[PDB]
Amino acid sequence: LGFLGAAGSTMGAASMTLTVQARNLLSLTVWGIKQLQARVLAVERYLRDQQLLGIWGCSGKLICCTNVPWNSSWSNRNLSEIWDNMTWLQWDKEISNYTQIIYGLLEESQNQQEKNEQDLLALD
Amino acid sequence: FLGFLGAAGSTMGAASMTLTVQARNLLTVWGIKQLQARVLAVERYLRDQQLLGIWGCSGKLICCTNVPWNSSWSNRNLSEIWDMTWLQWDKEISNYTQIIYGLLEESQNQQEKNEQDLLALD
Amino acid sequence: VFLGFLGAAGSTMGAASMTLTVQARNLLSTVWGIKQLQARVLAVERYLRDQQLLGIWGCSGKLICCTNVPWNSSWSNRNLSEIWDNMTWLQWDKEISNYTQIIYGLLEESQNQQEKNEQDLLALD
Amino acid sequence: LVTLKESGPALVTPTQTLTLTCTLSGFSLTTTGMRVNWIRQAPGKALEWLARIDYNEARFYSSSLKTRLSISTDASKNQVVLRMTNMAPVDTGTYYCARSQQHYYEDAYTFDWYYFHSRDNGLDSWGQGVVVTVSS
Amino acid sequence: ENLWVTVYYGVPVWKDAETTLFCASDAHNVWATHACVPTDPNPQEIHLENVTEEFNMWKNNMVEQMHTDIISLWDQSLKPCVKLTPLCVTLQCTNVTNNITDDMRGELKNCSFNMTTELRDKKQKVYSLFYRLDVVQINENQGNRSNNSNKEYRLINCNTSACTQACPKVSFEPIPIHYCAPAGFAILKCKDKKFNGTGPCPSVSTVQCTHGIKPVVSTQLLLNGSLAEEEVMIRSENITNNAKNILVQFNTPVQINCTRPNNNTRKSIRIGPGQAFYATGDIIGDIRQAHCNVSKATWNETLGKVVKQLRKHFGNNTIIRFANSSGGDLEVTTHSFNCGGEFFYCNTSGLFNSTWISNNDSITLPCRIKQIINMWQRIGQCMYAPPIQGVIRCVSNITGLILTRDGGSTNSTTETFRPGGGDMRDNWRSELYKYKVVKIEPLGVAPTRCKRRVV
Amino acid sequence: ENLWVTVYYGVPVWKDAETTLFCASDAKHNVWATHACVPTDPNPQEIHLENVTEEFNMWKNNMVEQMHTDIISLWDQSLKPCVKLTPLCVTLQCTNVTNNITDDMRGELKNCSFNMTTELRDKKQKVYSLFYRLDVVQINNKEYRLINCNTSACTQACPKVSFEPIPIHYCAPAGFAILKCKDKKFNGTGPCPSVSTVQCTHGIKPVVSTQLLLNGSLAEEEVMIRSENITNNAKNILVQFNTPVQINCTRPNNNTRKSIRIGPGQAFYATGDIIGDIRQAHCNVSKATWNETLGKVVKQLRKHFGNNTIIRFANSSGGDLEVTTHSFNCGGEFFYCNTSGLFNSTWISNNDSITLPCRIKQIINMWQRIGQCMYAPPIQGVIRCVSNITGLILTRDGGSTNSTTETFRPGGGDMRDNWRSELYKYKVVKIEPLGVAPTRCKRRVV
Amino acid sequence: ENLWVTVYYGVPVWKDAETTLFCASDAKKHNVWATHACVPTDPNPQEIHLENVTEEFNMWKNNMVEQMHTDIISLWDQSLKPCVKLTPLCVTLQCTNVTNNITDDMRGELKNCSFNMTTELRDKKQKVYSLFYRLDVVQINKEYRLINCNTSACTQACPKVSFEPIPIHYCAPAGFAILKCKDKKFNGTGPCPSVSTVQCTHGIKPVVSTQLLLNGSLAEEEVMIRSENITNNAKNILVQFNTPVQINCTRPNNNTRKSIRIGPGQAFYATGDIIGDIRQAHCNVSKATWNETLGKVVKQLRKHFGNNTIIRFANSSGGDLEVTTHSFNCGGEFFYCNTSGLFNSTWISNTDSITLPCRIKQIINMWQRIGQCMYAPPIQGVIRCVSNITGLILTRDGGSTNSTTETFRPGGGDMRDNWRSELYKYKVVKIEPLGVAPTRCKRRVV
Amino acid sequence: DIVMTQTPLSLPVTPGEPASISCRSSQSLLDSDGYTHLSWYLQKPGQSPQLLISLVSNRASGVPDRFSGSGSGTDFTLKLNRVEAEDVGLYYCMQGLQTPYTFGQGTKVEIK
Ligand SMILES: *[C@@H]1O[C@H](CO)[C@@H](O[C@@H]2O[C@H](CO)[C@@H](O)[C@H](O)[C@H]2NC(C)=O)[C@H](O)[C@H]1NC(C)=O
Ligand SMILES: *[C@@H]1O[C@H](CO)[C@@H](O)[C@H](O)[C@H]1NC(C)=O
Ligand SMILES: *[C@@H]1O[C@H](CO)[C@@H](O)[C@H](O)[C@H]1NC(C)=O
Ligand SMILES: *[C@@H]1O[C@H](CO)[C@@H](O)[C@H](O)[C@H]1NC(C)=O
Repeated sequence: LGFLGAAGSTMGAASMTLTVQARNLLSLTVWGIKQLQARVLAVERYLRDQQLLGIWGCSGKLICCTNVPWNSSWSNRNLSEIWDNMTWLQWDKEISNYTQIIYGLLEESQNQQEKNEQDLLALD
Repeated sequence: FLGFLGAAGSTMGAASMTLTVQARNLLTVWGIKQLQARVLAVERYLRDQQLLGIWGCSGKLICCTNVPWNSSWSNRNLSEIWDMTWLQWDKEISNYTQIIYGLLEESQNQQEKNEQDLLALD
Repeated sequence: VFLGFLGAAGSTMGAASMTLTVQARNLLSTVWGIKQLQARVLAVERYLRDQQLLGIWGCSGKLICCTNVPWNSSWSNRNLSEIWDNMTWLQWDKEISNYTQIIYGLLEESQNQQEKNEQDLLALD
Repeated sequence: LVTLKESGPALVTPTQTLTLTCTLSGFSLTTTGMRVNWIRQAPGKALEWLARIDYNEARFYSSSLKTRLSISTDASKNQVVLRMTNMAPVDTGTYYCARSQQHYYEDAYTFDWYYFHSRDNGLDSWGQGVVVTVSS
Repeated sequence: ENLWVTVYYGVPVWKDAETTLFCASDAHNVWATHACVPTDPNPQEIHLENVTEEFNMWKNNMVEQMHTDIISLWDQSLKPCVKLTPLCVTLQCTNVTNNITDDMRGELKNCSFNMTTELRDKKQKVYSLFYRLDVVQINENQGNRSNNSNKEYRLINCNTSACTQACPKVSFEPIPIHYCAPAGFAILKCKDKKFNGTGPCPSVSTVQCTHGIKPVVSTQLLLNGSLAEEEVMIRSENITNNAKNILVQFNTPVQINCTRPNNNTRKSIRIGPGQAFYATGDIIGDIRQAHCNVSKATWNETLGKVVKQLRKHFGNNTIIRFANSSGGDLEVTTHSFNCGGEFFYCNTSGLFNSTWISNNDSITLPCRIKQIINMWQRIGQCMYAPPIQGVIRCVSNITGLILTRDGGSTNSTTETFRPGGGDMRDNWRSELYKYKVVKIEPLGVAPTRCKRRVV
Repeated sequence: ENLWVTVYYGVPVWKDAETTLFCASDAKHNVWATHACVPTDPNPQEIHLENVTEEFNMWKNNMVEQMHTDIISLWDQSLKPCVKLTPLCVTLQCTNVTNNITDDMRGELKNCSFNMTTELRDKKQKVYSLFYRLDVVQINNKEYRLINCNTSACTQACPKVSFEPIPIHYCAPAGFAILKCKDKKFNGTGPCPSVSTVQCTHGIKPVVSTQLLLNGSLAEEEVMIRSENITNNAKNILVQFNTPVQINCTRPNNNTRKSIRIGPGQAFYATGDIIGDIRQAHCNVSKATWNETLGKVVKQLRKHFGNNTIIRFANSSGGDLEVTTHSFNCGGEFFYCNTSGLFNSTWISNNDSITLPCRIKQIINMWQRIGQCMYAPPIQGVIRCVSNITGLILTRDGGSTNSTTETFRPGGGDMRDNWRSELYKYKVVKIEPLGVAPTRCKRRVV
Repeated sequence: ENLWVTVYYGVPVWKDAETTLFCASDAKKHNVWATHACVPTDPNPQEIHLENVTEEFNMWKNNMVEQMHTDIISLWDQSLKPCVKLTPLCVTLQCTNVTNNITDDMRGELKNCSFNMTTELRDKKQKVYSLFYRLDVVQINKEYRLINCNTSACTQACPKVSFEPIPIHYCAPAGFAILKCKDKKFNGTGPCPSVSTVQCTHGIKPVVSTQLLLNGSLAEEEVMIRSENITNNAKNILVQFNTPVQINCTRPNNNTRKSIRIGPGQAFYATGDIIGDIRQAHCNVSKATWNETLGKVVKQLRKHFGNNTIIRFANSSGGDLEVTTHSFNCGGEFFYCNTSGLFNSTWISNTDSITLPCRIKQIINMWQRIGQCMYAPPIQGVIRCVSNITGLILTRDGGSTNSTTETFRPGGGDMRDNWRSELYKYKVVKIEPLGVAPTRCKRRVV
Repeated sequence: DIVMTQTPLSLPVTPGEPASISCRSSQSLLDSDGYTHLSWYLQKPGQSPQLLISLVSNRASGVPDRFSGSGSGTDFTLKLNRVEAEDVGLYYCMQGLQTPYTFGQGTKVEIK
């Protein structure tokens, strides 16, 4: 419990508590300009991640499912040993250089889904 | 169109219809003062938006969830509640507000796990 | 993303509507420090102004989202095939900027009436 | 060298206005710190300061003889004239003149002429003095 | 129960909080810097009926922010001006007698001192006319200087702080500024005609920005202020306490004509490289004391109205008396204000020289002009006001007074009221009496017969 | 049977607006504060835009004004930590210079002597320095004073920083883009058929020149003429070249820099003595290249005034030396060259280098600022500086009677005209992602 | 049998990054450090322990110490900016030795200097006198001058502000976190098996010293020695004490402070005639507890340098007073103590108080800057302060004695090691809430 | 006026013998700047008075080294190390603190 307290827990156990980490993303002298620049950087980083999530099919969703098939060559692991045996940090260190190719395909998949929904809703 | 914050004295039924005019209105010494005030206003908006976006009302300014309304919170009949005012109603629910927020957060976090487990059956 | 940022500016609106992710992704990216901070804050406020205006409608998290408002024939007065096949997004704005404010105002009352209809609908199940 | 000379009538009748002319040599009263005094001395008695005039026309007189003394000067011929009205026979004695200065110094950083104190700082030179006899 | 919770974003709710209200002007005058955003040409004043808000003064943060902002603006205005550090020299002054009068005998000194030129090695001897309130004798010993003797003087700020001089290209005119609230905050304007200093306002109306607030600076009489609606008002934190200033607001204004009949001349000397000191030149014509004219009948009627309003807070059979200031320095014991770049210090003993029993002509107020002004009760940050060429005239509206109740009496006898005025925040408290900033909370919960549909 | 409005987020729609751009440097102290600037991208790729034309308009964009204010602010901030020359405003006893004074430099250099304070304020010292005639004025052997004594005292330029113009790049922030033109036949204003989008502009040299553009870009096809109103002689004419010519500005005076201790820690770098020979500084430009360049200017300039007209190149119209002479800076020494030998010819309808006498000024007040200013310390040794003449700033005369004899004289109104010749293709713009368009789509309701 | 990538928001994933930390202090007139404008800290800071995670902490590379050094330098310069500059003090002083109740050790340490100083009036001066220490005055050819006269002028510290090291807390901004290593036996580099996150770090006193860590943090269980390279003679090997020893530094001279009107509105606080006898300042350290602490230090050093190897602590190896003497601040005045009496022993295998002479300087260069100095005003009364030393900054000597007779001598002129002895448990990480993981779920088409 | 008292009235001393002339004032002659203003004057028989000491201790230019002065506040003594045959005359004191300046009664010096 508490911010990041679920960092050492498994992937399945840490997925249950995510609001505790999501709420902490906002929270003459040089202190004023320093804290102002830090506040701007923090809100800008939160906005960048929120818009990166919003361009996909997850708008304000923590547990969001996606219809994109998972490539087996990305991890070569099953579902049991990655959700009940490993943590989030160990999972991040395995696909550190495979994140951009997943993020790029997610945007095109959502772009195709949006046009497929728009064209289907226009025919009646 | 009563105008910005013009429905404060009206009842809940009339104030709940024109609340979008208040929702869209939430967005040298003068330079630093203006920059600090603008930063404070921007961070003050996003915080509320996230508390809302955390629940199942990310882009819904009028939404009704499935959390049970504890009578202890108000112990007040429903017909007379809609037609006091929001100013007269906020001072009483103030003590129960944080409890309500926590309940809403928990329910949404579960609902998401339930929909994730529901999509795994097919 | 092969076309790049603003690469579909001179193209037709039909072909440019499938590449709106790059434009939306590029919206965020001492006296010099204070002007840089002012520029960053201005970009943030410009993004929130469009985001909240799109969020008050029924298009909070959708790039291509439709609305329940009948299109006035006097705004365009032409066909539909010639709009999405030869006209560009730049020249279309010059034809709609004269009354875009009224269209935006309509998109607000329609979402308000649809939301109160949904609120009254969710009453027995 | 700086020298001072006084002149006036040696024999002055009673109840007559006495004038004394002092000639300045080697210096001028127009300097930023110069001032000329006037001290009289009775025969076989102590000295008595009568009056003085500064560079900025600041005239100072004695408390007992304020209504009888009158000092003045001009920058044309560089002379100081002291006037004494209603002369008494007890006023017979030697009348001297003196020179004093504020000792203004020039700064090295800025070129302003400063000083440490705003007083006489000793009477440097003295005049020869004339003998004024008040008798009928 | 069939009731469930529903969330509404946009609910109208208020909360007291402190924010940095920004300004707005109708649009060199660097005192306001002219970089502030212009106000809207059509200020929307939305009326908020069926609601009462508890308004309370003397604790509002808008007056404190305005005080700090005007202090910072004054410091920023005096920042690029020329410092008067080399002016601290032995001034060989003397009394002026060129067409002098009986009331102005010794009030003006004809000073002479050494001054620096554009070159450091060369010096110049300039002549200036300083007031008696701006010079202090250095060597007060060695007395009995001839009646017409050059005594040695020095400026008052020489032993406190070598301050700057007000630039002539800027003006100290009270340009009205509107304090606006940022996003997520609102300004509530109490439009009650009979609004009292502390209490729930019946008719409240929100507004995006306040009206034209002229930042006038005064100590005893409120000049160019906002008048009342129909009846004069009197406000105080504790009317039974004699240690609190009794604010008074008028409903009709009294015309006050302040003037300086001396035909002043301004001479500019090169105090240094690129820096110039505007000294006071030779006076043209006769020399007369500056004064202010107040109508006798209008002031008597206004005083009678104030006395009538003072009979309801206390016993109406009590004898209301008006006396002058108790004493102290000229910054508080006299009515200090600015009139066309020249600072006046008027003696208001003639105004508060009457008693009231529960049963055209004009008065002249002698004023003295001072050039060294700390301006904010400071001890090391003053300013030098340069002389203004020609005569000076002013037409103001005394819309209020800052009275101080003199306690210690008993049995409801001889209730006297003396003018006061401590901190400068009391001058702006009579202008921001209708405004109060509030923080809006658009989030709110309520019960309704709903449930999230399982999809 | 009708359409329905459908909103689109992220449409490529632009709107002209003003935005404060941010710097970008290669990060290779500097007078332009390269350390206080965001590093540039290793490869700012361009996005070519097809089937679109943008209406460009020069002399009205806020980029040149923003760059002008940025250059002034950077110049003042980089000069702020330097020492002040306030005690230098004293009486100077100057005499003429000996050691075989030439005829051209006769009376142009003076040997001034003055009293200055050492590290201790209670002690003086008699120091001497060499000051040019343009930096001193007589007081009415004679007494002299600096030309900046009645105005403001000028700070000396810290020898630790250099005056070399480091190329800076201006980029648009989030939500803004800087469109650039790419056609060879680019007019002063009007529509551009080849518009491209790039995140950061190319390397702009912040050079300060008043008469001839130095170290700038070159035209890809031919000499182009740009002006707000070519028929109006009040507006300056901006000319750019396609092939630049080389100028060889040298300072043959081999001087020695002498440090004078004026106070605690602060030092005043004064001109000690001319150990070498004394000669006038000059710039050398080939007569053949200049004649060919002028022959290319008339060919591409007669299209705006006719082929049968006769144009004449004259020298400066007169006024201040800093506005009538070609002013620049090479290695810390500010030059002021007399360009009367260049713009002196007449064109009819159809040993090998030109020397230009240049003056050297130490107390220079750059831009149109009067109060603020700077003292340039003397650079020891022979100064050698070569550069490319990439443009001119001309100005016509009034009257224009009998449609012939059009006299052209060099201009030099403001420094903005230099940066205007470099930022001619770029133009800032504001993008709008909101878009409204109708279609047959209809939102499904519950 | 099918897997689909899903997006999770708010995952507990962090990455190392650099950012600006906040300011936090208690709500308990002025201060040279973080003033009242600093953000107040929370009375109950949250500390969440994290299991199953081994973070790789590494000091001497973290940006926390560099950021603290930069903002401490900025605070010092900002506090000294509005104070009165001592530039007119550069005058010749006719100093003489003091003999009123002099001692055998304080002979010639203080100089009774008299000089001509300007008063409030520009055309008037005064003959004042002041007592200056021998370490801040130098002869010219009886005539002396300040040591900072030939360098940058010093700014007299305002008496309103104080040099008391009020503890501050560096809070991380939103999206970042501070990880604290809970391992008691954790050295400088290595994976910490017990890392616990925290919102804001504990109270870090901004005390600056050169050889002993005054008022520092104590070790949890035993003396720890940290160094980048334990085999290198350089890199400033530092230690940490598990238990503190008391040191009593005092100035027995009953000094007085006199105000001299240096200018209009400026006052130069000088030194008047001291009351009573004179004596040299000293620091008292008990021999028993210091010997026991030194015995723990050799025991903790033998595990790194091998057993049966005799080690020797000796005094500094030369340089200026700032590195050769233990410098610190006690009550407002700056001390410079001869620490040779402490590090003077030879520890052989299988094995009432110490007084340290100190010198007080008024004109100092606190940091490693020549252009910025500050004159500390003399505070009246007897100075006395009791503190705790929790560490030393030792330095080895190169040699080929076959790992025998390892001489350890203090040093460490850098201030960042002092600052790092408190920020070693903390590090800054950047939270990455975006994460991707595969699950058997597909988004339905609607 | 500040009354000045000089003791003794006559000082008969032999040549080569030290002598001292005391002096007092009604009030302290210390100026606000820290300078004590008091001067000594010698009037030879048949000659005008000349300055000897200024500001209590500062000796005049060209005056002999034997003349010296000391004191502070309201007590001032003029110490003479050696009395010569030419030093005979009238010695006068003077205060320069404020106007009018008052002289002492004098001290006649005659050889024994
Ligand atoms: C103390 O820090 C040292 C480094 O100074 C650590 O030494 C490591 O030792 C292992 C032994 O196998 C080497 O492989 C590593 O390369 C060393 N680390 C480094 C960074 O050089 C040592 O582990 C640390 N001790 C503790 C208890 O953490
Ligand atoms: C109002 O509330 C009271 C108390 O719960 C309840 O008894 C009553 O029936 C309610 N009235 C109506 C009209 O619903
Ligand atoms: C010095 O040169 C000036 C002209 O610059 C001339 O007037 C003057 O006579 C010259 N003086 C001498 C001594 O040659
Ligand atoms: C003052 O003390 C120093 C140090 O002991 C000594 O060298 C010097 O001679 C002394 N000077 C006098 C005048 O006693």
